[PDB]
Amino acid sequence: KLFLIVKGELKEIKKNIFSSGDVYLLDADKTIYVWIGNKCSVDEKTTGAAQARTLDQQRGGAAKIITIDQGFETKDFLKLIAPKIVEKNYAKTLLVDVSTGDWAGFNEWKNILYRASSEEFDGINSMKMVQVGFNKSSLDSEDCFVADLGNKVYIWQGKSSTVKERVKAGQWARSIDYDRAGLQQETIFEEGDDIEFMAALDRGENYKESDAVQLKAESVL
Amino acid sequence: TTALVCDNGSGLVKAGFAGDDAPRAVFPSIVGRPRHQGVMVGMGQKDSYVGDEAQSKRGILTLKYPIEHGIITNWDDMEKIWHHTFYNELRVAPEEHPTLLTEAPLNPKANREKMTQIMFETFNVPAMYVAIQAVLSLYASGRTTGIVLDSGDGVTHNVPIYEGYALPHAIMRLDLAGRDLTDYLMKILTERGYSFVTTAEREIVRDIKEKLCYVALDFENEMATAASSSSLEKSYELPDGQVITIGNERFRCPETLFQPSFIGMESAGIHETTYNSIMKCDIDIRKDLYANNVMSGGTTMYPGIADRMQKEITALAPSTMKIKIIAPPERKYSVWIGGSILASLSTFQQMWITKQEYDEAGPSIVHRKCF
Amino acid sequence: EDETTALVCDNGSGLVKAGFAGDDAPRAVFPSIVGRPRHQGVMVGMGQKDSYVGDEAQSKRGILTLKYPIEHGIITNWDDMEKIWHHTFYNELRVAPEEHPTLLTEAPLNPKANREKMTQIMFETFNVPAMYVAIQAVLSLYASGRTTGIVLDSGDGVTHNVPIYEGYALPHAIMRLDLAGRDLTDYLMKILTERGYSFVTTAEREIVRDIKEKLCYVALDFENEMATAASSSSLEKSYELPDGQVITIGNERFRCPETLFQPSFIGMESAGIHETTYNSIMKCDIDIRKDLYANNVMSGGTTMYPGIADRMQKEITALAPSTMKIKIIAPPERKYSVWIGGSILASLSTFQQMWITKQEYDEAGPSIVHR
Ligand SMILES: Nc1ncnc2c1ncn2[C@@H]1O[C@H](COP(=O)(O)OP(=O)(O)O)[C@@H](O)[C@H]1O
Ligand SMILES: Nc1ncnc2c1ncn2[C@@H]1O[C@H](COP(=O)(O)OP(=O)(O)O)[C@@H](O)[C@H]1O
Ligand SMILES: [Ca+2]
Ligand SMILES: [Ca+2]
Ligand SMILES: [Ca+2]
Ligand SMILES: [Ca+2]
Ligand SMILES: [Ca+2]
Ligand SMILES: [Ca+2]
Ligand SMILES: [Ca+2]
Ligand SMILES: [Ca+2]
Ligand SMILES: [Ca+2]
Repeated sequence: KLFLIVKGELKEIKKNIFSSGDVYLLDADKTIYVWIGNKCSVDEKTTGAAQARTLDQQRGGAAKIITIDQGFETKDFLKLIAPKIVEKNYAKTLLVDVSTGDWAGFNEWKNILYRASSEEFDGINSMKMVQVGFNKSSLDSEDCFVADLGNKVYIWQGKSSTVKERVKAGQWARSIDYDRAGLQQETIFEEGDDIEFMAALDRGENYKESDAVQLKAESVL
Repeated sequence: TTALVCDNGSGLVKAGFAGDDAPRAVFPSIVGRPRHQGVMVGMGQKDSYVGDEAQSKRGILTLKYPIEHGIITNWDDMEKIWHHTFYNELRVAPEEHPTLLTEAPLNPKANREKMTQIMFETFNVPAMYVAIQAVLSLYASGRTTGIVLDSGDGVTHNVPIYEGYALPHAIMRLDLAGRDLTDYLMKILTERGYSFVTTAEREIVRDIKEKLCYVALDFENEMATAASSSSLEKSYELPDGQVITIGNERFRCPETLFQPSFIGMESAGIHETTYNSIMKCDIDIRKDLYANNVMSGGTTMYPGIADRMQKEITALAPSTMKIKIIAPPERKYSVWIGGSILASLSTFQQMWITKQEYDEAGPSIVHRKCF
Repeated sequence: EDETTALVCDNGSGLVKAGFAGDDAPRAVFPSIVGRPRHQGVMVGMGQKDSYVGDEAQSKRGILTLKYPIEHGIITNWDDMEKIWHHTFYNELRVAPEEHPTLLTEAPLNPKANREKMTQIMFETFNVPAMYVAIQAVLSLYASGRTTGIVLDSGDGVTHNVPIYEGYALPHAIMRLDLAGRDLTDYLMKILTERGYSFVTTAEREIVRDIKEKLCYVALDFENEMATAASSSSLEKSYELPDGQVITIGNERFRCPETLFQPSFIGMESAGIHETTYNSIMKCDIDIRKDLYANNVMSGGTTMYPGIADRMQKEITALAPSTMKIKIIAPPERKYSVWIGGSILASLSTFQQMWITKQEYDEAGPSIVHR
């Protein structure tokens, strides 16, 4: 018996057209072969090694499981397929490729920019903060702004704002820190020496730093 | 519904959802308590801190490792950690998500039973499974039989597995790993003039390790090359615009893995422990183990460590052995990856331990489950 | 049908700043002074009154012995303070305090007994429904938009450095200097006397306060500015008295506030505000000093001279290491920053759970104020 590996299940093939971005489980009664393409993904690798253990468990436990990396086939094995047939293509992956960082909201993070203005409401408690566009073009000086960067939180205080506006900006930035695990340090920029603040808008909304070596969950195609 | 995976590592917790290709939440498995007690009154601090916030507030807190050396030893702190993972890091209610935990090799039955008890009675998880870290790493490599070298933050293990089962007579534990390496890099840097006293400066050293250090192929020649030339030096810029030059430290630090004598340990290097474990296995399977040697953990990430391990191992093994060392690029978190894959699989769902079964047979049901 | 409005009262060393919560400014500002007759011969007829407060006391000196209850930010005479508060509530604000929660402000390092006495008086003599005591510099920092920084509060009779981390003052690192606006007025008065002019009557002292608040400034480099004022007329400026007479003042304009940096000018053996700011920062944990240098907020009436921020940055940069980021914050509303912060604090909806109710006072006595 021969099966390509798809998601977690086994799709039966009887044509021995071996591919390089996948994994195939070959069934011989007392020895189970699993062949891992040189260009497949982890899920395809590990589903093979899992399925083989379920099969040997069903079989009372007397079968031997032979893992074999591509290009390294043993004669014992190759003499079951052939009276070199290795293609280049794949069967898909089941993982969802995420990128990650210091906070779990990472791979979907867009940096946010909010505005706070007391001109529209009376009292602090009535005030609200409104998302504006993540761009220098959205900065007025009559009011204050807060940039949620995930890693960090920047505050920009306009010279022509009021105490109430800066108090809301602080409140909101400390709230962001509170509601998101790990520490998100608050940095206040006064209008005038605001180089790094504008520099962050210049890094755009889709800018996030992570270190943490990123990896890709699919064959190379 | 979507299942949860949590690798309770010795120094970092890696948690995330089943199906993702990486742990979404990674944070230090550390809990700090005020050290002068008068700061929970007048300066208004909370009773305990977790992870990043605790380490930041090092200095007014005593930090303790619930899972120092891989085995959980404080269930109050472990509860704080897990609560943080579910509610603060992942932002989910664990009663709606099955939870796969990982355990260190040579974990006591009582330890795993208490883990089980705590998950069900304190977090109301619908179902849970506990797996062995090295086994998830092995499966992730694409293999079911091999020997894993798992080097993490506070403890390092050699683990041999045949057809999916660990061999506890031959499982090897060594109390040297990344954290001792960071400490040693700090010591030998301070022996050149550089000083790291602020909390920031102490985290800088962990960064230098992870970014600049590498494993020398032959320690003698590499030490000589650094002594006679400057080809091997490399520079690291501190925050404050001052720059640091680091030279032989880059490879003296990780060499401790092979020469524990560097930090005053009387013990064996990772190559030797791999050898002693393999020889302590069934005589018929040693060939298969030599040919399938998987490396997992954060401390197996130094460049050129695969080469050095093969060298020292082939020098140890018989002349006629076909030796191969497996270091997949995803090995830092292979454990977690395994859980994520395994929990998503269709064959696995039959193995999930439900709350009903816990109610029926007590906490010992967890022993009666295969991978 | 409506809700209730709260009172804010900053009991300053030289001025009382009182008003309503929500307003952008204190409705009432008056001298923190209590005057009592020269000798009993005066109050016979009644005739005269037992005592006078604030502006009227200033208006009636010579028959009154004048006293400052809060001479140094710490209240030292509770009868005179009661007269002050009474005047605040009934005369200036025109409210019945049984109808308004009352937030008072206190100096840094206020003795607990002192604050308990403040509490007893408010509840037992004014039947306040609720009261809260806040620390002046903390309200000042809050008004700057911050919960962590180091405040320099220079007022009428006392100056403080107060470092604050996460909203709590660090009393070990609090620095006091018993020099402030009034000592500067007195000194300016003397140095003008040394130019021909003669100020000695009380009305002439009010004129001197005006000259100070209108013409004085903080030299960035005192040696150079003295030289410029001595070799030309660039720095001279003319001030018209009420009778239409003009006078001309030159180096006086910056020798007066120079006292803040060189207390020796008024015969004080002490260190200027730059030095004490530094000494305070040094008394804090090494981990926060970076933040304190980055958030250095100025509050009080005597931080209003122009160019005091530039000078402060210079002198602190000379004191601190070369690689520190120093930032001096001088909010434009700092003359009333304390009060405004209080106003905002009492406005807050989150705040109300913290008001100390009369019920809690009757039940638990005055030490509840510490909570
Ligand atoms: N590129 C790298 N080189 C060397 N060490 C690294 C690298 N990346 C991470 N580490 C280290 O790996 C260790 C953590 O390994 P980990 O898988 O978390 O083990 P555990 O989960 O048992 O604590 C840390 O000491 C960290 O510094
Ligand atoms: N623009 C100014 N320039 C110089 N001094 C000023 C200015 N405005 C106010 N002052 C001084 O501020 C002092 C009072 O400061 P304040 O914070 O009100 O002190 P307190 O809390 O001690 O009452 C007065 O001495 C006044 O002369
Ligand atoms: Ca078997
Ligand atoms: Ca594929
Ligand atoms: Ca505005
Ligand atoms: Ca506006
Ligand atoms: Ca946080
Ligand atoms: Ca990825
Ligand atoms: Ca681990
Ligand atoms: Ca004041
Ligand atoms: Ca008045």
